[PDB]
Amino acid sequence: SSWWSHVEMGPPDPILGVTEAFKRDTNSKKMNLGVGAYRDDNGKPYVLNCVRKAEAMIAAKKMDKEYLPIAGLADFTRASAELALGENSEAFKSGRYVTVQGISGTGSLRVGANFLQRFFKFSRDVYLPKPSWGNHTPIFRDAGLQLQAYRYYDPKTCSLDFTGAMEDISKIPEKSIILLHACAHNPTGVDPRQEQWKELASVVKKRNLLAYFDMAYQGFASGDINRDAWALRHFIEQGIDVVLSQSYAKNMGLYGERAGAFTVICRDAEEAKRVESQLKILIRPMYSNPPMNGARIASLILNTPELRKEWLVEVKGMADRIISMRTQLVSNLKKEGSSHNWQHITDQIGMFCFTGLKPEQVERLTKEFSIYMTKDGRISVAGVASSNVGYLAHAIHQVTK
Amino acid sequence: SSWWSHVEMGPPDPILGVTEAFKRDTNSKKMNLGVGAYRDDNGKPYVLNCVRKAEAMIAAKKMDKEYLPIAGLADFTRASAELALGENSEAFKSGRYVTVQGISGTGSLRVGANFLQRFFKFSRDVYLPKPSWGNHTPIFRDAGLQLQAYRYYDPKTCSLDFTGAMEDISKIPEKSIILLHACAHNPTGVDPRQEQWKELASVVKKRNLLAYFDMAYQGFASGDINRDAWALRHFIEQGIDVVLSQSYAKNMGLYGERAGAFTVICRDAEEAKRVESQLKILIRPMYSNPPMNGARIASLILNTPELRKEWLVEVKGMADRIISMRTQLVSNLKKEGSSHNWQHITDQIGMFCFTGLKPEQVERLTKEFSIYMTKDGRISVAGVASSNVGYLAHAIHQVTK
Ligand SMILES: Cc1ncc(COP(=O)(O)O)c(CN[C@@](C)(CC(=O)O)C(=O)O)c1O
Ligand SMILES: Cc1ncc(COP(=O)(O)O)c(CN[C@@](C)(CC(=O)O)C(=O)O)c1O
Repeated sequence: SSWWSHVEMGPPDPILGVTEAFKRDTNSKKMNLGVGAYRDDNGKPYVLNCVRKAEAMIAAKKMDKEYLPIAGLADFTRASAELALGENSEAFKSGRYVTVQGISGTGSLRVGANFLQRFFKFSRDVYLPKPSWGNHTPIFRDAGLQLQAYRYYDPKTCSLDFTGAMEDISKIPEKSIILLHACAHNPTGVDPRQEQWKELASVVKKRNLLAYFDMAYQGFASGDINRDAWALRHFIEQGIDVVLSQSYAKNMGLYGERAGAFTVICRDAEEAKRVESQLKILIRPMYSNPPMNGARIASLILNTPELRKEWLVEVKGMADRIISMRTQLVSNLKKEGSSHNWQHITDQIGMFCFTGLKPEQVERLTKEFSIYMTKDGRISVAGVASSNVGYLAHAIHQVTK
Repeated sequence: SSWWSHVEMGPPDPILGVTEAFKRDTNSKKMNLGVGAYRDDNGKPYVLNCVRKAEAMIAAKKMDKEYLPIAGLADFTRASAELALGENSEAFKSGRYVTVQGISGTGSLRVGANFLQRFFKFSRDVYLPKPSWGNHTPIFRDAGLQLQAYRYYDPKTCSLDFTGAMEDISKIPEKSIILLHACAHNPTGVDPRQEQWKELASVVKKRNLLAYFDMAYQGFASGDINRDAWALRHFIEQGIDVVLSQSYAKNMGLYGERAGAFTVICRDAEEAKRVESQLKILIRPMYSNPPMNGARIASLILNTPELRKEWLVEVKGMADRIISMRTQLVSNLKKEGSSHNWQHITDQIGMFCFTGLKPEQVERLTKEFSIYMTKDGRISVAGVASSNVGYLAHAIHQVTK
């Protein structure tokens, strides 16, 4: 008997653990369709051109490695709020906001919750869609907040259950926290329509709840970053002071570098200064200050007219590609002879596809086809190549035949 | 009344906030000697040569930016452990340890604090030395632990109060936690001498305390890495299963990059595997995975023979230079006519000087000389330049006259 004898072995991550299990498979035809990591048409990681360019300038400017402020890189931060909010935003213009650099999306979401457990006097509950990204549960629970749920998807229909959502939401106690996916919901691949959003904003505004936005995919729903912040902006413009988390891990391909942020919309700029000091007090004892490499890069790209230009054209490129993957998939499905309707493949948006497959099926994929996915039927359509789509379609078809 | 009306204004950080205040001083003669960051002789940041080289390799290698495992870059993680434990180390040759990449020493420290709060079922108390680095308090507290203290420095003599330490130490309830700075005790600069250290070990082992070592300055206390970890290694050799955080921020100047780790010393490798399992689960909903640049760099260096050579050498030169500043600083104070005994400056080791100055002096230093330092009297001797030690001498003296 020592110190950690009583420590159990916990199981691998639902999402991240799949990469592990993949990594160990010997088959030449493996497919990593678990984590949402974008592949090129060659089946290779893709590091944006504007990111490669961005580095080079960093390299060439012979930059120091001194410590950032608790809050991050002022140019990154500001540009982040601006990307989310928009330049003509009142929010932004009056600077009634506070942006804090963070360890990518997760790091932001966490910091946010931490902030919430401290300061959000009103409630301890956080409502999340049914379903939602695996990770949101732990993040919030570990932060010391309660979790709840609101209806969201209809597996029967392979679409949004707006009637249900509305019921639920409408019954959420006043001043509670409600998590909303800004765009390209994970893992569904379905977002409310502009009209439905307007509705939610009504209810949310009426019942006076807290709207926490998780935006890990700006530009990946529509391929437009603007279009993509529509709902988040509307809410703001409707008068609802939201809090939000942003990740550049995917839209800018800075997965490993960890560039993200956490934002709080306040009444006044004073309020902001205040909320800021608290968040610094909160981060410091968590990791002191944030990683500088990705922030620099992003900072550089958002703030340089020519890289921001190049950036958008590259973002559209990846969505387009994901698009061409859904398509071709569905096609290879029919050509394999699939009896079933795979419409939801092309109708869903984002990186994934929530196909409806059952567990043995997933099992089957892995085991016979060395096709990696989450046990929920969710594949990562972005990790598919022109070179492997027929195989997957094959495999999906057989295990489903 | 809004959501955040009750959010008060929080104070600036006792260490990091200084850097803020300096930033806003226009005096052409300002000196920031608050946080422990190394400057060259010209009073400028120093990017290790070895680091510029590793950089350029990562570059020419054309690497991806894909997510790193939840526990980090294996190669960095391995090297860290080896650096700390030594290559002949049983604990290391047998694999009874678990290192995980963290967000610098601070993150590392927090993860271990979180793990402890979770799995250390025998005690909630954390014993810190008097005095200790300011951030230790909050990290421990924010994690759900209780803080306690033990005697350490005796300001009347400007040295370790080994007597009281042993006393205190000897009375600590069994199975409690004991924080020990591996070397270059921040902010004191007074470390136990080997023999004393032998005597601490015995009391630690006898009362059965869990020893958590803070290892942020390897190679800054003696210029020697191995000699610097003597204590740590001794502890473990006597069979004391420690927990430990490590930073490469200083020692490799990767401040901003956020590069460190947290190691748990297990009974066996199985135990070790279990513990890790739990670590990941603890880290996943915090930040998901850690930031890759710092680790690529430290890894490339720690593992590429020539780079190691180079690195070590650069560590000597930095330690050497600090020493000369101390020496020069003391002399200048005499050349200016100081009556007081400044021996301590030279006696102390590491990055700072715990000069004894009282609050009002610190004030004057700020106000009239625009000389920045923590209010405890702590100046960072690593931040003095050939070109300003004079000035400093001058100022310290006038305020002291
Ligand atoms: C809804 C959602 N929020 C936040 C994040 C934060 O990720 P970050 O910390 O790396 O920026 C992701 C990433 N989701 C991925 C693609 C990866 C992951 O699980 O972390 C996923 O596979 O679902 C996400 O899908
Ligand atoms: C004892 C000790 N531990 C851990 C750290 C953490 O540094 P890291 O989180 O970047 O890896 C520091 C840093 N001490 C500094 C240099 C910086 C600080 O206050 O955070 C100091 O000024 O004392 C330290 O002095």
